[PDB]
Amino acid sequence: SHRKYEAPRHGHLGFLPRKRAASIRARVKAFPKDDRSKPVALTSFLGYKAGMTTIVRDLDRPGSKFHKREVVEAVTVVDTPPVVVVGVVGYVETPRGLRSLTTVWAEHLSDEVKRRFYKNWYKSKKKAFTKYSAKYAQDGAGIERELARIKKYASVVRVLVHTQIRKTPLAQKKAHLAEIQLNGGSISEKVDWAREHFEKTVAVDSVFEQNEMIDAIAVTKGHGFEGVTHRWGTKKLPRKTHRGLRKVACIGAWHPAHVMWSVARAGQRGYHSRTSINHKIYRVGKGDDEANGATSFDRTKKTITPMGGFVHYGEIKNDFIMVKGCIPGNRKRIVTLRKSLYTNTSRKALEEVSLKWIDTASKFGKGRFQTPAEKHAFMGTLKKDL
Amino acid sequence: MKVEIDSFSGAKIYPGRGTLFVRGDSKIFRFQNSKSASLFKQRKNPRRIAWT
Amino acid sequence: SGNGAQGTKFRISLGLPVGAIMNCADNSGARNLYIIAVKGSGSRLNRLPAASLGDMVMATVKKGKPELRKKVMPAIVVRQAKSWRRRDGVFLYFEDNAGVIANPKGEMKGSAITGPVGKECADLWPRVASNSGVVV
RNA sequence: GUGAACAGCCUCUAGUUGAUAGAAUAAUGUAGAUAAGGGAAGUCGGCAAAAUAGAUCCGUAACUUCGGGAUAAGGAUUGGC
RNA sequence: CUCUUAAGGUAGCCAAAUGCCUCGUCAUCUAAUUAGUGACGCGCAUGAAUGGAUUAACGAGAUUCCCACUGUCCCUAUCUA
RNA sequence: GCAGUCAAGCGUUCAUAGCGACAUUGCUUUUUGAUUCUUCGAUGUCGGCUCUUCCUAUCAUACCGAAGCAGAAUUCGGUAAGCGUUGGAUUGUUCACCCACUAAUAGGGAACGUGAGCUGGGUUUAGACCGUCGUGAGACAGGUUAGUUUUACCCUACUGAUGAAUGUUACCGCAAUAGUAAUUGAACUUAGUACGAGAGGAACAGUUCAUUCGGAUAAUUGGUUUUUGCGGCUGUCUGAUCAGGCAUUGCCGCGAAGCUACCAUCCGCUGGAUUAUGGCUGAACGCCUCUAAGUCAGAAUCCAUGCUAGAACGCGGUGAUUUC
Repeated sequence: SHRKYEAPRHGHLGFLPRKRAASIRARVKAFPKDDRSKPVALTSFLGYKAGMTTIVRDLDRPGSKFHKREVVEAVTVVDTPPVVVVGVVGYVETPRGLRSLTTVWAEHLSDEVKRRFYKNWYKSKKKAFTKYSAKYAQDGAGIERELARIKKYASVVRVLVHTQIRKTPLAQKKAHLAEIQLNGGSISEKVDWAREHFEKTVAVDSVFEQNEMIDAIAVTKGHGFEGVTHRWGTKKLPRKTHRGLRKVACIGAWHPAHVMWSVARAGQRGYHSRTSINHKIYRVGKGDDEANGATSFDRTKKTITPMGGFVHYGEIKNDFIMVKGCIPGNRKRIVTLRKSLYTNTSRKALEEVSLKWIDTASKFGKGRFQTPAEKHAFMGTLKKDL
Repeated sequence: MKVEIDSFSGAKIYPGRGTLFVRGDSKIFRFQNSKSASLFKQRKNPRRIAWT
Repeated sequence: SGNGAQGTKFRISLGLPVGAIMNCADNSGARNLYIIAVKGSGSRLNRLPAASLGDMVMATVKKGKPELRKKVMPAIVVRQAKSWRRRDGVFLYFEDNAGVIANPKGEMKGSAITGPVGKECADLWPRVASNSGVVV
């Protein structure tokens, strides 16, 4: 009645309500400011988070105790095969908000995506875009018209792309489909680029580059129904308390005579949407490269995949993004990697990294070896073999 | 970047792995994991632990 | 850390909450240092203030020369048993907690330190570095 | 049988297998455990927990109604062959 | 020497489970003690089988500290039924 | 308790930098009284713990105007409640008092917030000792010790979770409304510089770190162990061996995975418009004047960007739409 001692409230009221996300694919809610002066290009990319490993590198940061010295950092690797372009959607400005006027799709869609439009594929007749396809029959018009409508009206333009989830260890056959804003220049140029890419493929190395700071958008890992203590970091009550002690003791004063939206309560924890910013690209992997995991210092032939394989994920056989630190969501989960809404100049953000070594030991226990070759060298001959 | 060796097991220690103890004299010890670390604490003898 | 310090100290894990008693590693005649405050340190309802390698603490001497007891003096933490992680990825730790009596400017009361002494402490405090034997 | 033992633990004779059941394994509980570093800073208060513990050999203060205090305290030892 | 009303607190003990003032004053223990202990005593209102003082042993009694111990706490996590 | 008006006086000189007597106008309702309106077929005391929110008479932090402002330090004052406001010793305490850290350790409200939320130390039943009082039974707003803390499954609120009906079903989207977040310190350098007789002694820009908070995450390190996963051990039972049972998970060492910790690591955006205030042009008033008209700069403020939900009676674009 004036709280005896003062403390900060538990938890952030800007991340309410703490409910399950609508979709498991978190929504890109903002794309970068468009600079229509430069080449048409994608502003985000879709991938699957595969696991984390460890890096070594010299730091470059004059004035730091750790300048010109080796530091060792957690990284996370996200499996990033090429994305296929299959549509363009045009948006108009209105006094009520951005609104979509049409979507024009590609003549041919793969099963991977088509499957996204069904709940019972095994037994459907797979009629998905079968009448739409015929719009291509006519030398162009129906399609060529709608393209023209987007050129004429339309204020922002997004492509529709999907993951090639089959190129990935996942059991799931259904691919993930998303709109991604086209930021390169000019509405007309945008739709042509889009037209030209229909059914074609786009790789990450045409979106993102080493040292870039990028944002990650993903639904957070679920945890089911949580109590107040772990959900909000409320303080345990004393051992002595009757009727349990993972609670908050006082849910409210007498007036307002209503439990209030700001007190902590049990309920869902996890499976929330997070846009996490400022994650520096430390590697852009090529899938064709059998030395993915190597360095100009660690010259050995090895791929990024850990001995044993990424736990609970499998192998990395495609292009990949390696990002410093960590990212929301869990292994297997779809992630959108978005580019920065701003021009960071951090010095931390401008630093150019070069890896020196990338861990590759088994993450399935205290792994002591990077490559099968190294293991055999150390152990010598066993009772299997030879 | 250097690979240290586990001073109980002779095991390769890559950067970040295990722990480093610094004794009273100042003899530095490095373990590759918490197993060698523990056997060291129990005053086990590497020469009698067969996997070393 | 404290004030008198030359430089900054990257965060190191806390091992010594107020009430902790550490070995006194100088030749001042104190045997213990008992920590009553940590010079660094901000506030959180119920959080005990706690020190770590290179922090200046305020202490009293529980065991040791009478002329040196029953009073608060600054000390500096030079070894901690609680493990901590360095920017180069190594998690290390010492075999005991140990400190050295100092004045508020960082000058050490004693003139020798017994045991090794972690670099982080050494870097923050020249006069300790000076009197140190092995460092890390 | 173990062991100092009518203890505890396992067994033979005899007797039971009866006290709604199925599927899950959220919160919060009730009962049972463990925790890096610190060590009572928690609290009206060490409440609750933890630590000690059998035996053999050594050793054992003040005080005292000379009976005690005293397993004071503090230590070494302990399997198998 | 005197008054009330018969006498006028001896031996002891004491801020005591009896002291208002009062968290008394001094000393001790602590970084710090309305706590503890040793002292002091014109003691509101200690005091002699309405028993006073001392006291070894004993105490699921009240109280203070120290070692050991520790999730009491810093600051919470995890597991079983 | 808090704030004014007058200005005799203080303030070397000087009423008003900072203060301010005699008097005098007020404000507040966390003081204490006064009252006795509600409740005596019941509204569960004090303190603490926990947690949310509000006030501003602002302690810190942002930007300013004053000074008996040289510098440093302070003090008065404005816009400010955006954001913090602590760790201990003694006491049941609120209060009080010391130690100690700190940017600072402001003051208050919400049935003197908060007991089907806890605790039960104090108060205030019945046991009991003492002192005072009383012939006594007993009494004491005196000391002392021991003294059972009940119920939610209903409504609502709050947290989260499904969901009928708008041809059907699916995919991609909009964004009204509501929420919203970051915080504070130090070091290097500026600089032993500006200022100063000296003693002393700043700041802006730039750099590296840290505090409090928040959101994730599990490479690593650490914790957990019915992986009853491998091994070791006691006692018994299966004639022995092999291999096993029982000992409420028998015990011990290691122990993958999962979970998880400022005990671990990563991440926490940038535009506008304003307040105070300082000014420009400028009358009123041929002078003057930041103000009347007009106008520049301007804060931890506000509004957007960004971030979280997405109206289950707000909406767009798109695919496929039944012969058995």
